[PDB]
Amino acid sequence: MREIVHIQAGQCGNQIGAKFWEVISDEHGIDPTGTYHGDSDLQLDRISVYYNEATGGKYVPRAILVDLEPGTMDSVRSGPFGQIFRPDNFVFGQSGAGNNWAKGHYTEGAELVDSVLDVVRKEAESCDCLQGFQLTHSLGGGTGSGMGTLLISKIREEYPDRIMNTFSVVPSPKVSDTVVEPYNATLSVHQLVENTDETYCIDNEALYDICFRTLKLTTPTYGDLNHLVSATMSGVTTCLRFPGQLNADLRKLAVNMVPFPRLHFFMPGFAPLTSRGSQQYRALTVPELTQQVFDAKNMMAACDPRHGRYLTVAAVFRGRMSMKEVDEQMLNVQNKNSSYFVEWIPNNVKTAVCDIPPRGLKMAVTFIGNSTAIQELFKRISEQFTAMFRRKAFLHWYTGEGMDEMEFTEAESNMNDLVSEYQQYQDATAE
Amino acid sequence: MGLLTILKKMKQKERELRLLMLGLDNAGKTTILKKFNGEDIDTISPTLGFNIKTLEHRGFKLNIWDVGGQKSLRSYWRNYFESTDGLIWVVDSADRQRMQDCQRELQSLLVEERLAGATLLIFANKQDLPGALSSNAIREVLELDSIRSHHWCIQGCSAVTGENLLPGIDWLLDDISSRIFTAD
Amino acid sequence: LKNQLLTLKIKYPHQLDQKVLEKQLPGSMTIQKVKGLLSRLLKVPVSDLLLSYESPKKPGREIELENDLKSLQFYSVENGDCLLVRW
Amino acid sequence: ETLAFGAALEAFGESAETRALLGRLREVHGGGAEREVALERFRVIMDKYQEQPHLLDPHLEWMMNLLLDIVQDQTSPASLVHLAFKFLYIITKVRGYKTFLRLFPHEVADVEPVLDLVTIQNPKDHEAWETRYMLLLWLSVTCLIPFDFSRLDRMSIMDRILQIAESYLIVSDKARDAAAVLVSRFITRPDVKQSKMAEFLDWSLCNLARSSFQTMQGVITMDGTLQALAQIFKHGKREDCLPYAATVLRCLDGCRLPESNQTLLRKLGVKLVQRLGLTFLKPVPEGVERVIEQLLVGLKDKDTVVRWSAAKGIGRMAGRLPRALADDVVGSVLDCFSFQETDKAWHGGCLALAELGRRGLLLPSRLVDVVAVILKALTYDEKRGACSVGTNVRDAACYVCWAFARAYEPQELKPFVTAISSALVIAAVFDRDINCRRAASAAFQENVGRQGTFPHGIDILTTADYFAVGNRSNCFLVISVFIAGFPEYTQPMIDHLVTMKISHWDGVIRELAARALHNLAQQAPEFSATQVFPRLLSMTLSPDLHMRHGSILACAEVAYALYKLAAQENRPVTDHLDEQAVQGLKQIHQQLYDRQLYRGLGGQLMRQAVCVLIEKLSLSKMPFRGDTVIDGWQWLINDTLRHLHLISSHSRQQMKDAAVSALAALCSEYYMKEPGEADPAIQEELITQYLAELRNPEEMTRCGFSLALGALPGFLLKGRLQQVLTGLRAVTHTSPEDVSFAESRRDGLKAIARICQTVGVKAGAPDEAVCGENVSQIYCALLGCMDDYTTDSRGDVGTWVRKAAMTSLMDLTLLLARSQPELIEAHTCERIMCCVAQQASEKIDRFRAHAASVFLTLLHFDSPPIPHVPHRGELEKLFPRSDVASVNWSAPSQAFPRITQLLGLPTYRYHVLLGLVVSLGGLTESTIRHSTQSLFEYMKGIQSDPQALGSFSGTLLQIFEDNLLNERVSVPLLKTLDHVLTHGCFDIFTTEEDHPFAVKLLALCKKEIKNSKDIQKLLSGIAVFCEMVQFPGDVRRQALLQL
Ligand SMILES: Nc1nc2c(ncn2[C@@H]2O[C@H](COP(=O)(O)OP(=O)(O)OP(=O)(O)O)[C@@H](O)[C@H]2O)c(=O)[nH]1
Ligand SMILES: [Mg+2]
Repeated sequence: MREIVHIQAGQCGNQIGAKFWEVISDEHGIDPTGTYHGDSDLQLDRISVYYNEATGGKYVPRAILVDLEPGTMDSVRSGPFGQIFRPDNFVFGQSGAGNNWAKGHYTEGAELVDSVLDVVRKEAESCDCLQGFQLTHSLGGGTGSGMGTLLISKIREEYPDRIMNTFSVVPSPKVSDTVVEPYNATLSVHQLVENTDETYCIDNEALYDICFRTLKLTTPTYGDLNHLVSATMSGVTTCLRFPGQLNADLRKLAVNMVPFPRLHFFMPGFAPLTSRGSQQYRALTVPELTQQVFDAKNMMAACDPRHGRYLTVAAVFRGRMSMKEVDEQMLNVQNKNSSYFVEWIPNNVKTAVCDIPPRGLKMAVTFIGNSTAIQELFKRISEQFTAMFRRKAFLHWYTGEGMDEMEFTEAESNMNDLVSEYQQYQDATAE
Repeated sequence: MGLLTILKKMKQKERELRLLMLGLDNAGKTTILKKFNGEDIDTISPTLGFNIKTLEHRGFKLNIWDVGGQKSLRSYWRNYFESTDGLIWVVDSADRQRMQDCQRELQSLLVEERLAGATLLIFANKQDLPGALSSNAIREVLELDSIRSHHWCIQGCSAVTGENLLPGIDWLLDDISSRIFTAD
Repeated sequence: LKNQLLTLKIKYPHQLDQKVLEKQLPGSMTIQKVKGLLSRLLKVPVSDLLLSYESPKKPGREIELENDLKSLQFYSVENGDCLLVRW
Repeated sequence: ETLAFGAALEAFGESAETRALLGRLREVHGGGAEREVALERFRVIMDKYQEQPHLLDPHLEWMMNLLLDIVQDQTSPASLVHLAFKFLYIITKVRGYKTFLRLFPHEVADVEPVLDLVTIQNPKDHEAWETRYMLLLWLSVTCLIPFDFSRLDRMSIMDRILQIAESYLIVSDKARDAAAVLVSRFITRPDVKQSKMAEFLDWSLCNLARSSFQTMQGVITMDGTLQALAQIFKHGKREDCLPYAATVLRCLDGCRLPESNQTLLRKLGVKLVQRLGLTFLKPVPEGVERVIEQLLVGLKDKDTVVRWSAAKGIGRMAGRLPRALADDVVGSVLDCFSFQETDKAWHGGCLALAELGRRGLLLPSRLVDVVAVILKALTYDEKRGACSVGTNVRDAACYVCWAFARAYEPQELKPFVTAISSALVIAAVFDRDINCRRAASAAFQENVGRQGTFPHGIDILTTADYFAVGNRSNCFLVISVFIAGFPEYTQPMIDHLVTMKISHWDGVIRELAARALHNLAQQAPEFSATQVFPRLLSMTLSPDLHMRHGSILACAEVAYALYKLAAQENRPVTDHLDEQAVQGLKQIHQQLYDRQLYRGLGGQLMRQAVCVLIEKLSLSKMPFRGDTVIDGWQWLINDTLRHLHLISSHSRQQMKDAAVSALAALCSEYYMKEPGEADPAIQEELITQYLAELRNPEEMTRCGFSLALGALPGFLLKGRLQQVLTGLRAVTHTSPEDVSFAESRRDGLKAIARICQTVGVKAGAPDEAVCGENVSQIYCALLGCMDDYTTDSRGDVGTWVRKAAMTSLMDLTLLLARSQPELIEAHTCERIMCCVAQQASEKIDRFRAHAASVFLTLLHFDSPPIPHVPHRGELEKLFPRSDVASVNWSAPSQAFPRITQLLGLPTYRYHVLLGLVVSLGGLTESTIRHSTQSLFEYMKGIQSDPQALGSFSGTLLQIFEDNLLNERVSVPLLKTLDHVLTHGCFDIFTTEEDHPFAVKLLALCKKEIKNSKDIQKLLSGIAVFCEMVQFPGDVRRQALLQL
């Protein structure tokens, strides 16, 4: 049993984790009481990965809730599926952070890290064969930016033979009007480059542009984006909760999809994109769903993979379809002699077929790729980083707590080196 | 929770403060201490080095941090276990040469921030002597109109008819107690 | 090719004396091609050409067209929309 | 003109916006998105004053007066009531429920409405739990009023309240806390404690006796019962709980709380037994002992909250105990510092001692053991797994020292400070954790400030402050030396550093310790040389690898420091080090090779340590001239340079550089017979062994041997320079055998650069120095490497060779300027400048920045001025001496508008355009947009001029002709043509029919996309053929035919 411990940080992280658990519980067939009620044998063959067995056939969720503010803690606990969570995994503070990386990494963020480790150490002792960990947060505030990286490094040291995957959230000025946000985001990236195995960048600007153009929403709130985020997260973690022909776990996936330790930023995707309404248009076919999931319109990041080079691609289908049809499609589309040939779709794609369809949708495809287009986002962030470091505005807020000015220059140099390495690796052929 | 929460609870319960008092006139500080303790010589005269004393006044545990030097005072400004709540600077009125250094130190120490911060109390001793500047001249020289996030106040004093000093000390306590602690 | 055509109209807020003509451009047409067409069409420099679209399903909202490297299909431009030319 | 008050500003700044948002609530609940927007904005503003909620105290009355007025509306629907209750709950969470609710209406008549809304609450509704959470909290506020409940009279109001409390004390949401607050503030009433208190006690006993720890309901039930009992015992009199303080303990003893898995229940039981013990004593009796025993047992809990609760309980119980019992408890707490205990027990004991010292209930006779336990806790670090544990013990000891300093008087604490001062500064400047060091620094500052009379107290306080301790590297090199400058802080530092850091499980810590030893070694020569050196020589032969890794570092560093001290007095190193140290340092490599410790993954550390040891001993001029140790060192260096592919890539370059430095030091020190000569036999053998390995099929062997040969001194390259030059030139060249060996060729170049920099320029010496007889053979070899464009599965590896070739050319050019500048030709220099401009016109950010820095370096060199520079005046005018650092070449927006201006020069119009073609038709969106926006800024001045446009068209056309059948240049050029033809740049040529330029352009195209299968090439060809229809005549007909 390759168990995985899940950790939630920040308000955004807690909300995303709660929605993800809510989505996966209805798919696995778990009622709010805690027992099982599914009508299939494939829903319990891998239930020991994200859950634990207790007395009476209970399946406790394996997630930890940590924050410096209690408001989020109370909101979730009293939620629809909050009674199943373990009350001992609720570690919160009072003051918070106030959008400051220093207050969350060196001042108030270090007075709770030891308490957090207590829960982790104790939760990993009952696991028979631990595989890795997980963390969902955002790079905007101060709690999930400083305390998050701190706990990440803690796990890296105490447990250097395990796996570390994060689901960071890139902030955007179209949603938040914070000013120091960019700095905190960089300070988090400076540590995520070195202490992360796999990263799934979820750009808020791309989601806002999708909700303001495709879905046509007058005022896209937070839930309109959280729904798509939870749907994408449920689509990605399908190979880790249901078996298939592509037998792999987290270590094999990290080895096959990440060839270079410095290059590990992926771009997720999902099709079709539906809002929170309980409606449906028409059951899309396999080629239409493939073209929708491979198009730049359904990308979760504001980056066009057509201008980059694909490294490792892997798609996961969900529905009542057969592997023979998917193989025939992947073999017919990649033929230039056919009339349905396309160039904006790569060739090296690892296909996978799942039996259980998503909740509310009969057929849906999930896109996972490692395109070299994250350099655009890294340059957009570096633009804001340099347009505020020249005037030294709001820089005393970090130096008045204990931070050093050399950390910002080191982070900028690391970001520039990463951008240059991405630009150098974008041009690569093999003849 | 942790050590910081317990320290904050103890500070709110025992009503402990920390007033960083600076100055070099070695003449205007005696009366200030006399306001904190009925004594006149013991724990009243300023020291050349650095001494930490604790007095009780109006039910407030004032932790006076008397520093003699006026250079690189950022070491006393911040502390891993406790911060500074009040700042009292004593200068000379009939001295326009040593005022630029004090202004530069006050500008380098106090900085802008999001919320409120420590409270400043500028003292002007010896006003009856010829050559002393008024409140407007002191405000224009030190440039206190550009210093935000720190409420300042100029209090004059003299050996004769110095208009006392009770409101200048009462306003500091009223602004400090109404900031961290609650009225009711 | 006919099924991919977008029957959209052209309007000029600055010059209201011109008529609201309607063109049929392909769906995969880039923004740079439309900019070049308008440049010659109005003998106006293409450097200072502003592009926008308004759909009847969403009245009162104007979505601008800044990136020339993209296409009309990426901006959710459907059939029946209008193109605003600002210069 | 005396009392002047500074202008004041209101803390809260959303009063208006907030007032409008609270007033417009009647026109927001109708919509769904408006509700969410209002909720988000309302919360964000509240979160703004979260750190300091006390500033919103005056702004907490008008908001409540507008919210409760809407809640108390008899015509408002349930949706608006829930919306207002959510706002009230958010306000309570931001500020607090112990002060803000003191304003909630508490009048007899109000209690009835308060409970009525309560009986109508639906517990099975996750969308409105805030209403149920705030309703009980508001009902508690009302219970305070002093009025008989009967005055208002299942049937009675008190029975209904008790039933509601019992039903809400077993829920799972947040309401539980509110139910506990209600049952604590209502049961303890004068008219209620006579017929309900004991009744509830029996219910609580039944709940604690029937609930279990396996079920999910039982845990929550026990949690609620414990919270209710604790709150009742806290907010209750002493005479009431007295007749019932033993039954609760007897029932809790049978539940087995410490022998469970729940942490919250354990902490709640600890708090309950602490409050029971506090209530037992008068503000000794049966039961007090067991309570204290449970408190102690809990002091050694795994978690930290239980330890903190037990420490607080012990500190609160030590005050209400007699002298003998307090002394016994203090002794039992101090006895917890045993060797068989864990770090949790030590932390609990430290917290208990801190709680005891905070109240001043510690006898002066126990201070003797307090000092001992403090010294034991300040140095606590046990190895467990990969890292180590015990980082909290140091912080606990620092907090205890701080509390004891702020507790005892300066006279009562005089012998204590003089015994814990040396321990504090040491941890502050040498601890791995920053918090540990900062915590020690604050304690030392407080001790110096409170003691008054202290030596160098301000000297170190100012030098090391809360921020300085921030930089770790400096704490062991800069501040450490300044603190060690005093006689009372030199020997304890070196001893402690050697006994606890040189062997730390972290290699970085060991390197920092080795550097600190060398830095401090000078401040104490005699002691370090006579006492420390024997310990290092004894520890170099230890079975531990890290201890062996670190010790060897110290032996190398100290020896260098001792040599430096004796050289100032002009004495050999044999004065300080005796013959014993010389005999011990001669058998290190031999003993390491006899045990074969260089194998495995642990041999890399030994190979890195021995290399540094040889590098340090070679500069020390040790008397080992003519011994087997030199041959052994040479053999080991050769083996290290040969075996490089086995070592991981993470630590390969460092090992290679260390080996090269050690070889260069040894060849310069121990290989010299006469001043200016060398042993012919050893030199010839080394040359033969080094030139024969340049044909090895392994790339790592060549990469190592190139840097090994590129480090020989000047006298060792006399008469055999041409052979080494030819051997290095034969490697930089490429062949089918070695096409991807990019690294090897780059290493060969560098080596050439280092040799040219070390040897020098002498007149008439081709085989001895580098003059005009062999400068062209190096210039051509360096220029041929600029055309490297090898692409593999890893990416573009030609940049690694191009950067090396540019750096070598930069190091060579200025060399001629200082020595025989005449050697500088005009054509070669012009070609170098053109190549530099081409590499600067690329797309890579770092590569373009480096090329621009190289270009600005040779341009600003005017001592002496470099001759044969085309367009020097124009380049100086466009690139002034003041605009060097103000131009960020890493950003395309601050680089392209300055590079495009080079097209105006007839000399660089070819290479700059060839470089910009690749950037225009590249792949990055931002770079392409920047290049397109920068090209027009220069094209808009040569559009109307026919000659200037024709020259550019001819230049670009020639570029197209020179780069045929090359998809690396042809496709970017086609993309550039497609991006330019759509901008109408070439229109002054559309007036005439069949203009020369198009006739050639169209012809070149019909040859690039012939019998092709590339999709991008076909797309570019179609785009070009569609955009080239603007030329009338036969060109239009040919374009139509091609389409
Ligand atoms: N997609 C998404 N983004 C969110 C959500 N909640 C917050 N954010 C974004 O997260 C960033 C702010 O970070 P927070 O979640 O407030 O961080 P925090 O660490 O809890 O905050 P502090 O402790 O106050 O620093 C902004 O970019 C928000 O727009 C959410 O539910 N979904
Ligand atoms: Mg927050």
